Amino acid sequence: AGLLDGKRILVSGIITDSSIAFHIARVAQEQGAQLVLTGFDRLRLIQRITDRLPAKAPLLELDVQNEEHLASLAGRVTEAIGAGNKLDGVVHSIGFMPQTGMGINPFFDAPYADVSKGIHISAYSYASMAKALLPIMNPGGSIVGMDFDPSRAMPAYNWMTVAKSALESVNRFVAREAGKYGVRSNLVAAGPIRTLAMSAIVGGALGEEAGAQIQLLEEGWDQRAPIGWNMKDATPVAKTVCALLSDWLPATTGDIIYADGGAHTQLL
Amino acid sequence: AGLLDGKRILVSGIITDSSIAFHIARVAQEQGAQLVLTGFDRLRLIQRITDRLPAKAPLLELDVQNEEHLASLAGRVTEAIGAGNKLDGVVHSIGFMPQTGMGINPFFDAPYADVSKGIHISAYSYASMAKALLPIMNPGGSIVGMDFDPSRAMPAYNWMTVAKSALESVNRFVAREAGKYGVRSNLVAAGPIRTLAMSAIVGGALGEEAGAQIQLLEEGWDQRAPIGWNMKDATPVAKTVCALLSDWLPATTGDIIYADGGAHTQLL
Ligand SMILES: NC(=O)c1ccc[n+]([C@@H]2O[C@H](COP(=O)([O-])OP(=O)(O)OC[C@H]3O[C@@H](n4cnc5c(N)ncnc54)[C@H](O)[C@@H]3O)[C@@H](O)[C@H]2O)c1
Ligand SMILES: NC(=O)c1ccc[n+]([C@@H]2O[C@H](COP(=O)([O-])OP(=O)(O)OC[C@H]3O[C@@H](n4cnc5c(N)ncnc54)[C@H](O)[C@@H]3O)[C@@H](O)[C@H]2O)c1
Repeated sequence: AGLLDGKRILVSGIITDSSIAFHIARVAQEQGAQLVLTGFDRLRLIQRITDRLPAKAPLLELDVQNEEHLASLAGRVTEAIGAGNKLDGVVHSIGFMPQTGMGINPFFDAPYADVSKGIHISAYSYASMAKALLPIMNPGGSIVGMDFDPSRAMPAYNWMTVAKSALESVNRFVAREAGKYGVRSNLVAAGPIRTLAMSAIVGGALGEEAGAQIQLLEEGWDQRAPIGWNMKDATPVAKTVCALLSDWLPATTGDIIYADGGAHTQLL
Repeated sequence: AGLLDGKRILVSGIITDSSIAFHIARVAQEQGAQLVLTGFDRLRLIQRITDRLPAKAPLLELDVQNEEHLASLAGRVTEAIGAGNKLDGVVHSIGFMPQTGMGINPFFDAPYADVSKGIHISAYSYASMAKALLPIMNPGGSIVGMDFDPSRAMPAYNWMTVAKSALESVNRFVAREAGKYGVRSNLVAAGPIRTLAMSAIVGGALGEEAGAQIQLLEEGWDQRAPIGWNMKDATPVAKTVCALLSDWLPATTGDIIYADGGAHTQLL
């Protein structure tokens, strides 16, 4: 087969080989997709990493907070997939929040600026990628972003939770605009995954207490999941994003798909 | 009686005599509350207006985006309610979004800056008022903000809907912090009210199309409300905020109370 046979998907947000984008990309490729990657600030590093990928892919630099990068994106993508072709899928796997809006530092103490940097990169950027790529997408195209159920407060993820609730609200508006092009836009809500970043944190980088709390959120997750939750295998999330990028979920947009072991549907 | 007998509530967000804060304030007063008001930029105007209020109240200037105003707030409030006393309620009835993130101008075209100004004043400010006043609140105190169900996209309210979803997420975090002081924090989701601002808009200030859309959202509202919805009487919203400020809803925080005629519970 190739669930994504002959499709053209752009993928963003690869840093290390434990980035969730990294896995989405790998599975996408085993699934016949043909990619184009974007990276942020360590390009040679992302470059080196991305080679272990099952197959080659052009890599474009893109700082989601950069006007030009954005203005030039579609141009650059077409040079690479080559003129005459369009995108079938776009993945927004990116996000960020200053240390101050998140860890240990109390909720009221994060200054708006940091918080705004956060919302800029984490939520607003979904809109900007859309606006930039939509003109080059085929109908039936699919835009997907990564979420973390912000629907109930929790410790430590402070303002980042605020930025995900804002992201979920942007998705519904992006869905309205994308539909005029025949394109879907949805999010995926993942359970906690031991990414590099997370590791450092349960490892005590945002402070001891923050770490202990995450660590506990993490264990509550697998207890509650009727099918369990393994924080060290991003696989089950990759596959979902893949399902969404394909043609099998054709009537769903401005929506959230929970890839979290069923944890959110159980109280305890 | 005096539902709010001998309570001390601070009230913000009065501009004209059609501001929702204006009514909350009036009903609060008929209910025995003793207020302190904050105003923004037209102080003499707010001053003049506030005199028609059923009773006198000190007015303090406060631009929610001003570090000092904020640092000095509690000082100023105590000078006025007078040393030895504390606040029992605080009302956040304020909000704003640049013309560019809202009306007619397409969703993707609002620049982050305007959008950020919006989120600053509209959502983040709930956190900052909290942080500023909590140290002076009595236990059993109640903080309340005004919401507009952002839970499903709609036309024209573009980024302002995004800012309300972010507000609802902040409320849950403010609720976590307030509880350590014995204080509740909730929001109120109102139906559309013919405030000055709104008028101008259904009147075609944000463009014709924006106006026509609101106008229709407005009429869908009363059809759906099993008990109807009158956009020209803010009364039923005042009363609710009042219920929340009192002691009759003592076990509810980080929550949303719908004061919207029951519209949100019906499909059509
Ligand atoms: N790890 C989790 O437990 C978890 C759970 C659910 C959802 N998510 C989301 O998955 C997404 C990917 O996170 P990850 O956990 O794989 O982390 P990750 O740290 O590997 O990747 C996040 C990406 O954001 C990029 N970034 C920061 N600023 C940027 C900018 N200006 N322009 C472009 N890229 C920028 C980084 O290069 C990085 O590739 C995030 O949105 C995260 O919120 C993660
Ligand atoms: N009118 C509606 O149909 C409707 C519906 C539901 C919820 N709400 C909310 O009710 C709240 C009050 O709105 P209103 O409709 O009564 O409008 P209004 O325009 O009379 O008042 C909003 C207030 O925001 C203040 N403002 C702007 N920037 C400020 C700043 N930097 N510092 C302090 N104040 C600032 C203004 O002075 C004004 O008093 C808003 O949050 C609005 O979103 C309104």
